[PDB]
Amino acid sequence: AAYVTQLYYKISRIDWDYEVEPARIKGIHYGPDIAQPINMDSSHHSRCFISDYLWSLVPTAW
Amino acid sequence: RVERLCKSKELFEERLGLEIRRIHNEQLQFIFRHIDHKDPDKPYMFTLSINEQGDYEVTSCTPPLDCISEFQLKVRETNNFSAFIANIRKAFTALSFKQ
Amino acid sequence: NAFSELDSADPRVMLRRIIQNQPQVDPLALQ
Repeated sequence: AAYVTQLYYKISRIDWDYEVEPARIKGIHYGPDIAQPINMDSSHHSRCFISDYLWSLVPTAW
Repeated sequence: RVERLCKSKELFEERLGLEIRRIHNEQLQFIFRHIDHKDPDKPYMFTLSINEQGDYEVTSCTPPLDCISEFQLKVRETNNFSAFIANIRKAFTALSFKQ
Repeated sequence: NAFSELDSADPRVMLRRIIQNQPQVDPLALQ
C-alpha cells in the first residue's frame, strides 16, 4: 500500500490532511519554491472540477 | 496505521480520479477517470513497464494518443515522471473533445 | 523537509517498488 501512495506524492506533490471531515478536500501542494495550501469544499464542486483543478496544480513543463 | 495508508490511497483515487493497478507481465496500468465531464466514470488508461535497460516503456494506450511516444522519449530524457503523467492526462482531456 | 527522500528518488525505482511488491490484479478494460 505505501509504495502506491508514495508514487501519488511523486506525481502530484500533494500531502493530504487526514484529520478533517470527508467533505473537505484539504492538504498542501509542494513545488520548487514555496508550498501551497488546498482547502476546498467538495460539496460546492463536481468531481470533474475537483480533479481538473487539482491536476492544474501539477506543472506540465518537462 | 494501515488504515491511514488505505485512506490516503482512496483520497488520491477519488480526488485525482487516477487509479494505479499492478497487472500481469511486470506492468502498471494507470486509469484516469473524471476526464469527460458528461461521463465522469469513463476510463482512459495506459500501461507502463520499466524495461530491461531500466527505461520507461509505455506498453499500451487505450484509447490511443498520438503524442504518447513523444512523451515516452521526453520522460526518458528528463526523468520527469510527474510531467509525463500530467501531459498524458492533458492529452486524454483533449482527445475527449476531438471529432 | 519531510519529503526530502521522495523528492530525490528516481521514479523508476519507485515504479519498480510497486511492481515487485504488489500482487497482480486484472487490468481494467474499456469494455
